[PDB]
Amino acid sequence: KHHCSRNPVLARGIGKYSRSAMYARKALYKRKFPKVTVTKTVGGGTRVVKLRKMPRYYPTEDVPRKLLSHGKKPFSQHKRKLRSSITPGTVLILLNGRHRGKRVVFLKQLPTGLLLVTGPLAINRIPLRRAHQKFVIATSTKVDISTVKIPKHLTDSYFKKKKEKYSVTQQRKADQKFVDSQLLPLIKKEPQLRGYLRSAFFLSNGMYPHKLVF
Amino acid sequence: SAHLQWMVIRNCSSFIVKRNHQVFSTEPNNLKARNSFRYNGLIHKKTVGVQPAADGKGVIVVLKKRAGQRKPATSYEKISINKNSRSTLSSVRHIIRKNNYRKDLRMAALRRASAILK
Amino acid sequence: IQRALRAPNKKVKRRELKKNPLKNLRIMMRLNPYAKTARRHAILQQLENI
Amino acid sequence: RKQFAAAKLKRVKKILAAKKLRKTKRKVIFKRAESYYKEYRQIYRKEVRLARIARKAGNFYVPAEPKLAFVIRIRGINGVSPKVRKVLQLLRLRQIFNGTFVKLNKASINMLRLAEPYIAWGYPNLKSVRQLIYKRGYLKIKNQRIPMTDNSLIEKYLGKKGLMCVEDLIHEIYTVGKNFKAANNFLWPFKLSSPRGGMNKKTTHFVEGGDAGNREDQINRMIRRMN
Amino acid sequence: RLWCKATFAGYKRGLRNQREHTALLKIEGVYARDETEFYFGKRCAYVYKAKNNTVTPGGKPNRTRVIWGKVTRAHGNSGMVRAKFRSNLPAKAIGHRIRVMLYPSRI
Amino acid sequence: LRPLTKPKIVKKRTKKFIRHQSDRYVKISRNWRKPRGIDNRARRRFKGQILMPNIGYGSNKKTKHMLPTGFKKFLVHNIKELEVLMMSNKSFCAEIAHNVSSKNRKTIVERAAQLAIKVTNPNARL
RNA sequence: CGCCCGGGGCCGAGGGUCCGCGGCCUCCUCCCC
RNA sequence: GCCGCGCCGCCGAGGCGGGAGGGCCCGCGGGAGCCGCCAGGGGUCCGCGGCGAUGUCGGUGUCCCACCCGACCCG
RNA sequence: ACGAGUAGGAGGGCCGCCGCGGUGGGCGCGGAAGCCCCGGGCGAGGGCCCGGGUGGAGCCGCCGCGGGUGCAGAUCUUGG
Ligand SMILES: [Mg+2]
Ligand SMILES: [Mg+2]
Ligand SMILES: [Mg+2]
Ligand SMILES: [Mg+2]
Ligand SMILES: [Mg+2]
Ligand SMILES: [Mg+2]
Ligand SMILES: [Mg+2]
Repeated sequence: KHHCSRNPVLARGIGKYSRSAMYARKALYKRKFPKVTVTKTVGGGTRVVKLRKMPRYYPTEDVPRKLLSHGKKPFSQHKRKLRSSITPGTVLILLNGRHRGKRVVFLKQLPTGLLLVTGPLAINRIPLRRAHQKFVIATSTKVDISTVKIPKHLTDSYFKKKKEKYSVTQQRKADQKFVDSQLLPLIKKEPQLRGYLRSAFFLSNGMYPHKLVF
Repeated sequence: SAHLQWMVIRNCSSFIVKRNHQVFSTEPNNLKARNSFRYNGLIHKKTVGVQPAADGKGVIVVLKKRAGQRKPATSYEKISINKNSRSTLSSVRHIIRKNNYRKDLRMAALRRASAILK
Repeated sequence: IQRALRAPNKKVKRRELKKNPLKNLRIMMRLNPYAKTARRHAILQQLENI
Repeated sequence: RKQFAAAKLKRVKKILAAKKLRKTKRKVIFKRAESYYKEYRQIYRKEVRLARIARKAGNFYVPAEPKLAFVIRIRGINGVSPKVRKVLQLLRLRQIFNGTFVKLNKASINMLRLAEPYIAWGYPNLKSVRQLIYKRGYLKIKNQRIPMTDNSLIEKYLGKKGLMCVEDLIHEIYTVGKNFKAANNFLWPFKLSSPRGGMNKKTTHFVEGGDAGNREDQINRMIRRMN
Repeated sequence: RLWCKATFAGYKRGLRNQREHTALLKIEGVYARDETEFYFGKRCAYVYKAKNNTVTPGGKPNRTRVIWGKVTRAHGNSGMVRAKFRSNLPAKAIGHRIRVMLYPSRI
Repeated sequence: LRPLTKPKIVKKRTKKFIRHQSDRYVKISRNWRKPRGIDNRARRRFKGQILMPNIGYGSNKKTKHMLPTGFKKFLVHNIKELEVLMMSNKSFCAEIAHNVSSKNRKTIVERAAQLAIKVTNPNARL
């Protein structure tokens, strides 16, 4: 099989080993140094047809080709970041949406960077749904959900809007009770956390976010 | 003497239409309707003219004969092509590319023939 | 006349962005080949001094 | 068929003659850069040894007076004396906040004396020279301000003097060489920004709390805030 | 309430010149420059009411309108901040309320 | 009918350059006249006065003369002046002249619809 | 840039390679499955 | 003050030749070769949400008005 | 790379006006010129195009050509 990169990343864009150190690590001294058409048969003989025939229409004008760039990867291939305060089990605070000011429990970061967020539903009526980390305030309260098993099918396509009235399907309810049945026993170990997740967050007189510790 | 005839018809022609900062030519053998040296349809010994057919369907590829220079009655050879869109373009492409007849106006005549068929 | 002409310079060169070599690594090592070696010896020496 | 394969390898040998030619020039400027990397350190450690020698014997080791100077024009173009306005053109300082290196001699210091209220010069170190040529460094090819992106521009117009890469240009400006005149004149005047953090007083001399005049080693602080 | 109280203290100006494309906000709790760092990048909103009804995202149309902005940098040493809005703030908003949202969050 | 490309047109100034003291007098038309007075404030470009149209306000050459729809205006008077826009119809729209009758405007509109040429005044008189 | 990491603001003008690496071109071992 | 020798001091200003080993290094030994990566000749997404004909959407620069700032009448 | 400007000089104008030779198989009672417009626009500007209304018979683009060719001033002239 293809061996891994024998040059560890010392720094960004810098390899740990030189050209001569990698030559010894790889032992390079042991090394040394169409069909654009298809044929078909018919009932006057055989006809050779051409794949991708010439266009039947040409526009009056055409846009020139763009220049070649680099580093402009699509969104699916982008690097995903996550704040160090957002660890699996932290109680987040939603800022936008209908559930704004409500407190949720962070479970896992999805491949597209969005955070899998749960209420749970049995506490503050917030099901398993995505949530952006930019629109979320992470508190300093963490619950140990290392034993919580999240099913693999909870991907971004699972929470992608199906695009005439929305209705929660039986799969969403089953995946809700599968995760809630594991969070409720460990939430009860932390006293006064059942009502803390029920409560909503809001700024009162004299409370300034630049000096409030979350 | 195309370049000699160009300097006369460069800015003085009954076909030149100068307005809205644009210059268009109304000569019959112009493919882009553009008043330029290359696309001017009366200046060169080899001109390509893609006109609509006399009826509502088909195009007319007008070529300028080699010996038909100072005799306008027998100077242009018209080619009526009434086929499907893909085959009509293949005919115009072969008239220009295979004959080495104004290869610079090859795609200019294909885009004009495509607009006439609409 | 064609025998007397030069090669037609059909290559169009445009203005370059001039990325900062002090901040961009690949630009620095394009002007200074030893810059990658000095950067590597400086990081490894810092880890050795720690 | 035989002519095609023959004319094909002639194109391949043309490309092979270029890639090998690049690796040779890159290997040369690699060894020049590592030699400068070692020379820049030795020059400093030599003076430390000689200074420790004199202090050990109770004597004094007077270092050599600086040969290089970076001159920044601080005043504008309104109301300038004709003699002062002529010297500022000979230093290529035709606008406010621009810098050019000057090879210090008696014919140059007296020119810097005739324009002290309009300039703020000193003795730049190696970091100051490298940052100016890397970030603010531009080239004068045909009186055209060309940015320094590749070593081909330097080797084309300074190759006959032994300057092939940017490190050769920095080594010629910092350590004044035999080709400092052509190397410095090949660099476009550094269009510097306003001093981040503000000045002290632009109309007075640096000794009396201002900014004009000659700040011997304090010009580096001014470069960090303007570069 | 999910936004911080701020006051439109005026535009970025000198003494005889005014740059209306930049606004000076005064946050109710920020009275020092070392405290403005938390608000760098927060969404700003000038919510007001008009006569004609306008469409509301995620709701029914009403008279409420808004001009969105964002805190860009600090201003001075007394906790003032600068904000740039998609449309320059109208001069009638001087001394009125500006909602400083808690997003984009960095906590 | 959509143009070939509809870029974001940037206009450095939308207001009109009014003539100095064009409001205080009905005899002074709004058409711009460069003030040449020896003590004129606008000529000496004092702060707070009317601005002087100079080069620098010129729009981008790529988006100059482009209508808000993306096309460029071109005045036509008959069928022949319309058929020259057959090609490059993705970059120029037709505009029927004002002095042509409603009898001939119907023919120019029905012919431009066949040639996929956009008319800025398709239903003018009818 | 002396070495590394991070944050905020502003914008993407143009539109027919150079410079760094890594895997394989050599056989295996361990971790992960 | 020069010149010669000797002693001594000089992070390693240092250079040469060799010797006991220990171990840190090399644009030495890797390129007319295929594949990818990218701090590499100026931006892209092969990411996404809300709103929908009788009251809403965009424009309405040049119709009125309001406020902050600037602003004295031309020749 | 550069960009101030009176007096002044020079160039460009697909700025505008009147008339002429050409030219557009131009335009027009199915409505020309003029005039009005909280109509749509374009140009950095001179200006221009389009729409509506009014009007009732001529009018315009392009290449050249000829000027009695562009007004806020002159205690300007005439009229209101
Ligand atoms: Mg002065
Ligand atoms: Mg003074
Ligand atoms: Mg305008
Ligand atoms: Mg005066
Ligand atoms: Mg006359
Ligand atoms: Mg007169
Ligand atoms: Mg008058």
